[PDB]
Order: sequence, then C-alpha cells, then structure tokens
Amino acid sequence: ESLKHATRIIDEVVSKFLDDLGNAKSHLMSLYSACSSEVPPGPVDQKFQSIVIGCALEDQKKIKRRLETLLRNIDNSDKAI
Amino acid sequence: SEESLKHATRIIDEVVSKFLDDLGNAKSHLMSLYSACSSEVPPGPVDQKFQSIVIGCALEDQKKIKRRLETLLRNIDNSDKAIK
Amino acid sequence: AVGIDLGTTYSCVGVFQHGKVEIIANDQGNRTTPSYVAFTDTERLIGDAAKNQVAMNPTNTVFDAKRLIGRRFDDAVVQSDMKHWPFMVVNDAGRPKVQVEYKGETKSFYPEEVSSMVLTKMKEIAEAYLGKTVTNAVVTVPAYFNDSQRQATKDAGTIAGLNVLRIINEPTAAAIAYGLDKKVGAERNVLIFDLGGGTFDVSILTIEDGIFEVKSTAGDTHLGGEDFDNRMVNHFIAEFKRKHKKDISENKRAVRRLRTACERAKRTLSSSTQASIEIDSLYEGIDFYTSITRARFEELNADLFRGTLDPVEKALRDAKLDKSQIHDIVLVGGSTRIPKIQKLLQDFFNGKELNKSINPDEAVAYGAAVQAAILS
Amino acid sequence: PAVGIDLGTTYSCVGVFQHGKVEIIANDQGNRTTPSYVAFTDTERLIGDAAKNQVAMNPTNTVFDAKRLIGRRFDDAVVQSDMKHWPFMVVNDAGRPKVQVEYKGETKSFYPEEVSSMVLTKMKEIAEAYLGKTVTNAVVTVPAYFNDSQRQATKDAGTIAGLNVLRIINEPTAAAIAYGLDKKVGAERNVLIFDLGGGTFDVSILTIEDGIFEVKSTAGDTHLGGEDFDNRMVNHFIAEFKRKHKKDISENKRAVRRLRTACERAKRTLSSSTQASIEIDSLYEGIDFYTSITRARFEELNADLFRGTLDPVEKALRDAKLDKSQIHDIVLVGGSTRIPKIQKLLQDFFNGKELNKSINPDEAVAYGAAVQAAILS
Ligand code: NA
Ligand code: NA
Ligand code: NA
Ligand code: NA
Repeated sequence: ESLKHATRIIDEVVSKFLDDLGNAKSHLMSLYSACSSEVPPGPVDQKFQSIVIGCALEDQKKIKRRLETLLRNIDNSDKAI
Repeated sequence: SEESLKHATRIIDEVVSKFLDDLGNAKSHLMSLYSACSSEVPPGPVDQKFQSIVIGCALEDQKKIKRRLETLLRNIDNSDKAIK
Repeated sequence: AVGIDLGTTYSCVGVFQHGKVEIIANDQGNRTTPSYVAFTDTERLIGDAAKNQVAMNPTNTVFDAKRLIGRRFDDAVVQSDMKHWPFMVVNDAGRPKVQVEYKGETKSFYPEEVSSMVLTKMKEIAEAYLGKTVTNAVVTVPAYFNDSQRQATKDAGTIAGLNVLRIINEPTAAAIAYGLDKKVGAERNVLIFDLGGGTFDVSILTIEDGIFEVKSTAGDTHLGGEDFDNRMVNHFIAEFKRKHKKDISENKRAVRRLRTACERAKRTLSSSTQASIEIDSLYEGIDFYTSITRARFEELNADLFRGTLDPVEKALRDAKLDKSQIHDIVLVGGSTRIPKIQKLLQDFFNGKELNKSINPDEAVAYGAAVQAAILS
Repeated sequence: PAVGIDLGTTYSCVGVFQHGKVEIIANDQGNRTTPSYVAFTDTERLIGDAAKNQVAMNPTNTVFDAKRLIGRRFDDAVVQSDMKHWPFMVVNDAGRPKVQVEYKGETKSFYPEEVSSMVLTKMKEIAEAYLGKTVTNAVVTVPAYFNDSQRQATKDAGTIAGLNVLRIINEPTAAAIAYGLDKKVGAERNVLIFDLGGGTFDVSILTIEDGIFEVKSTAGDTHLGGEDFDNRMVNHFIAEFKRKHKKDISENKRAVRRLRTACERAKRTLSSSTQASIEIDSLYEGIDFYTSITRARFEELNADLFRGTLDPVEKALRDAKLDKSQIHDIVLVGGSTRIPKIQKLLQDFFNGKELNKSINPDEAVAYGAAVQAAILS
C-alpha cells in the first residue's frame, strides 16, 4: 500500500515531465524541418524558415546542428527516464 | 544577416528555456520528495505527506524510494547539462 | 452557505446538501487544512504548502494565530505563548501583531489578518467544490471566547470576503451535528469532550426545547495529540542512546523524522495493540528499528490520559451537576480516537455509551454546516 | 468595441480604434497579419498561421485564395486558369465553384464564402483574445470592383462568423480614411490609391467632397504582385545554378521552395539595402547555394513588370476623365509598394509629388476599417 502509493506520487511527476519533453520535441521538429532539404514530414514554422534562410551559410549549418543536437538530447533524456 | 542569426537563436532559445523551466518544476517536485527521505537539513520544502508515506514503508523500501529519487534527480541533471 | 471550523492547528469546511453534510477536501484531497501562513522572499503560502516549508523558513511561518485573536499584547496568555513561538510577536498600540520577512520587507500583521488568510483558503476550497462563488458562512469559536475574540474572528471572516451569518460555539456545533437538539423529553444536559492536536476543551451544555446554553467550560489550552507524540519521541531518543550509544536530540532533521514515525505509530495503536517504527539512516547512517505496544504507549502517557478527567470533574462542579446527570457525551478532536481515552471517559461515566460515529476531526465543521443551511 | 477587418486574398488583418488610436491586433504568434489559409486534417481544421505551416505535408487539403472565387462561375476563364496553380480540388456544383478537401477522413466541399467565413472567425477570435471582450460588431472591406452579390456574400460570411457587419466598405476608401483624407478642408479632392500586394494589383481613383466618397474608376491586374517579382528571381537563379553546377533543381519541390523563400527574403532586403546575399545550406545534392544580387539587377529582372504598373494608372485617369495633375493625394497600400523603383516610377509619373506611405502598407486597409468601425459604433 505505502510502497505503491509512494511510487504513484513519483510516477506522476515523471509522467508530467515526459509530456513536457514531448512538447519541446514537437516544437523543435517544426524548427528543424525548416532547415532540412527533405520534404517536411510535419509542420514547418514558416517564419523561422524565412529567418534562417536569411542567415549566412555557416550560420545556417550551425543552427541546423544545434537543433539536431537538442533533439538528440531530448530523446536521450526520454529513454533515460 | 547578423540580425537573422540573433532572431533565429532567440526563437530556439524560447523553446529551450520553456523546456528548461518545465524541467525545473519537475526538479523542485522531486526535490521536495527526496528531502522527505533524507537525513540532511532540507535546502527547500519537504513534502510532509510523502514523508509519512515513506516512513510507513519497510526499511528496504525507504532505501529503494530514496535511491529512485537520487537517480531521477541525476538523470534530470544530466538532461539540464546537455540541453544547456 | 458553508460551515467553517476555524481550528488553532487545522481548519475544516463543510456544506449541507442532499439532506446530508459534505466535508470538502482541498487540492491535495485533505479534508482538513493546516492553519498556517508562510511569507517568503517571493510569495505568501497558506495551508499544506506553508507547513511543508516550515523547516527552511521557521521564523516566517505563522501558526496559532487563534491564540492571539482578540487579545491585548499585555495579556498574560500572549506574553507566555510568544516565548514558545519561532516567529516574532510585536506590540502595536497595545495590540499584538506577528512580524515577518515578506519579499525582503519587514512586515507585521494583526491576528485577524492571518486568520482571514486561512478563511480565504477555506473559501477557495469550498468554491472549487461547489463551482459557485461562496460568500455566506457560519464560523465557530471556543465556548470560552469573549466578545472581543468573537468580533475579531468575525472581522477575519469579513476581511476574507465572507458574510458571516453567525459566530457559534464549537461545542454547540458538535451537539448540532449529532442532532442532540432535535428529540423528545425535557431539558437535558450534554458534555462535549474535545481533544485536538494541541488544545483540550470540556464543555457542558443544557438543551431545552431546541435552545442551547453553555453551563460550564474547562480544559487545558496546551494539551493535545502532539504531547502524546512528544512522550513517544523522548522515549525513542532514549531508546536509541541505549542501543547505539548516540544522542540525536540535537539533530533537527532526525527528531522530526522520528516524530513523523511516532505519529503514524500512534494512529496504528488506535486500532492495533502493537506498532512498528522503521527509519532509514536516522542518525549518522544508522537505521532505526523498533516496536511499541499499546500498553507501553499508555504507560508513557498515563499522567496525561488520566489527567483529562480532572477538567471533566471541574466542569461538572461548575455546572452544579453530578455525572449521573449527563444525558449525552460527545467526542470531538482527533485524539478522542485513542482507546484508553475513550475507556477512561466511559468508565468514569459507568459504561455510558459515547457519541462518536461522526469523524471527530470534522464534527464541529459538520454542525456549523448544518447551522449555515438553516440561516442561509 | 467594433473592429475593422481587412479580408485579403493572401492574408487578413484586424484592427480596433480605441482611445483615439488605432491598434493593429497581433495573433497568437505575434503576427499583425494572418494568412487567409484553411486546412483540413484527419483530426482538425486549422486556420491562419497553423494552416500555412503545414501546407507542405498536406498540400491537397490546405485551401487559400478563396477570395479569387467569390462571385465567380465555375466555367469562368479565370477560375479554370487559377485551378491549375492550386493543389486543392475545385468542383462545379450547379455552375458554382466549390473547394473540395478531405476532412477527418471525409470528403467535404465548401463555397468560397464559407472559407472566407472561417477566416473571419479566426480574425474575430484574434480580436477577442486581445480585447478580452466579445467582439460582435465589425466593418469588413472588399475590392472596389466587387458587385452587389460579391458584397452580400462577404456580408453573409461575416454574419455566419457571428459578426454584425456594420458596413462593407471598399479597400481603397478604407486606405483613404486611414490617412484622414476625408477630414480635410476644401472642394472636391481626387485621390489615387495604388495597391500592389503579394498577388494582385489594383488602382482606384476616388473623389472626396465633404466626407462623401465616390469611386471614379478602377483598374489593375488581378494576377500581378510581389510573388511574380520573386518568381522572376527564382527562375533566374535556377538557371544560374544550372549554369554554375550543371544541376537542374526544378523537379525537387523542396529545393525550389527554399530557393523561393530565399528570393522573397532577398527582395525585402533590397527595399532597404542596395544589395542582398542569397545563401542556402545544401540546396541540392548537398551543394550549397551561394550568390548575391544588387538592387539594380533585381530591377532589371522585373523592369517590364515595374514599368507596367503605370498602364493601369493611365487607364484609371483616362476613365475618371482626369489629367494626372488633378490628383490631389496618392496612397500606397500593399507590401509590394515598398519597392523603391516602384515608388520612383510612380513619383516621377506625377512630377515628383510626395506619396502617402507612412502607414504600414500591409495594415493601412485594416487601419481605415478600424477607424470607420469606431465611428459606426
Ligand atoms: Na529513505
Ligand atoms: Na484568542
Ligand atoms: Na486581534
Ligand atoms: Na476543493
């Protein structure tokens, strides 16, 4: 009873966090797709795409890489919890 | 061009800081639970109800629970480090 | 229209509906809310959240406001109490005020302002449950409160944006909860035995044709469940010294965890003749394990338990009644759950049955809710 | 509090006049204009920015340009021509065109005014989110050339969106009101409104006497705008990429989409600077696109189109029986009027006359409508 109860209170904090991880990921995907040369599989933040297409070449590459790394860290954090 | 890089960075920053804040609330929640299991002076709040539930568990369960909290706080901290 | 039991340590709010009373739970599902208020560098906290941060912010976490409400600073009771509180009490034109640090600002508040905050939380709790805005309420106070304390309590309700339909006596509310005012016969007597977490009140009421009259009151304003917990704590601190040669008394965190373990053990001893206490790394990495029987628990509190009978005898004398003249006995307050307490009172009244079917922590609020429905 | 809504072909804008000041309302993403896009998916109906963000993944169920169908017959030559540039389906329901899409797994068709009604709903909600009150009264604008049925259909679209349309006013009249041209002193004033947006060009001549407006003439090109200037750039750079790398990106939709976006950005930059860099990370087969263009080269690519904007000006003048020297005020509306060369050509045509342009050209119509809405309620 107690163990089950203590575990349930912890699982709710975790679940809520996993949901937030999910939100961050979907938001990051719309920004990453604006940088990709692939046909967008999901929504593309049109404003962000305009802005990045406007940056200098290497800054476009940096932004894409930063976004890729963030998505990887979000996934690593997801699987580790 | 230099302004575009700044505006682009801001948009990503807002997504990140938002997530980091969600990661901060989870940390505080877990921290109030962990402190309920710890014999150390609490740095912040201490969930009283959780402290009762824990103390009501078998000795090894109390150790289990505290161990699970230290792990989550660590994994949560690794996450905060990597994601800045 | 809701009924509120404004207790010294915890408060409860109920509402009459569907011909029955419903005791409303708060956000955390707790049917009672600590009468605490905390002031931090950023916010103000009320209830559980206030109590959960007591350890990190002791000097800015207020409680027992009810012990000051309506009193003068130079009151012998105030002067005595402020020597045991971790927060500051200052003099303001003969009026007592609590002084705390709130947002880097040294501020002070009147006892009734602190209570209005507790009432506000109770108001918000009731609103979340009913869905509508709650404004009408019946609030309770100890039967021994004077006009000054009653008015200050009403004002606290007013400040909280409530329309206090009436200020009624806690014991009267308990008697109403058991419908001891609706039956056949002539003028009857009632003894209310109220033992909470830190206060003990004995009241004798006489009910005649639906009309209530307080005949006498007695008790001990500093006797409650926490004292029975202290006796156990001291017991285990001495036990630990013997088994591990270590004294934990000067380790706040250790003492508090032990206290929490003792509270649970006490609850268990209310339905079991034995209880087990376990605490991971209580002191210097050492695990604390032990047990305690009901008999030993009773021996540890012997003088406190039997002492509750003295105020009963005093109340009887002041009412000019023989114990055989009491028609009903009502149990209120969480601590009335302790078997030894119930047995001592029952034996004192030669086996007379005790009114206790209503959750002792909610009876007062229950009765006030009923009265609120009648005055709404 | 009544609001003013510019129901545009490509984007819409809502504003409100309170405390003697017009406020152009930003949407949930902080954008002062909202795309007149409506999309249908397996689970929901998106409108505005969210609808436009997912056009690439859901092209056939994302509707736009509905305004171009208002008051049209399915068999009208312009509808058949426009249908070729639209990914979504248009069908003939008893002589009337209807956009058809898949929604929640079901085939649905909508009349053009119903799509407009959806956009008005979005604009209504944007306004309410800002005002914190219910928005019911509004003034909605329409092109000056709209007939009775077209105006009535727009009004009905507003009514169905839950709006009490106080009045349907002409876009050029709204622009004239934004500049307070109807509050000036004197005898008749002739005003020319030069409106060059993303996909349309309209010229209107209005006469104003004692606050009363009369449309004297209208001219323009329903298919000329900023997008065509970007188009010239896109084809130019596709040929340049082909010449330099021996690679034709024309069949890679994503590549073309990113290049188009780059050209649009470059075009905007050329309205403020004399040169722009155009760079795209891994445009085709990992090959970066890296070049630049001067304002002069941009003007040259569009020369015939820029100079062509004066023909409609001359036609409007001729039809209004006015000599160019009789125009008292010139108003610029539409994002493309920001192009320096266009402004210079127009200013020279009118012997150096100063142009009214201080008000953001993308917002002038909403602005004037907001002002008139406050007056009407
Ligand atoms: Na533990
Ligand atoms: Na008092
Ligand atoms: Na007071
Ligand atoms: Na509640």
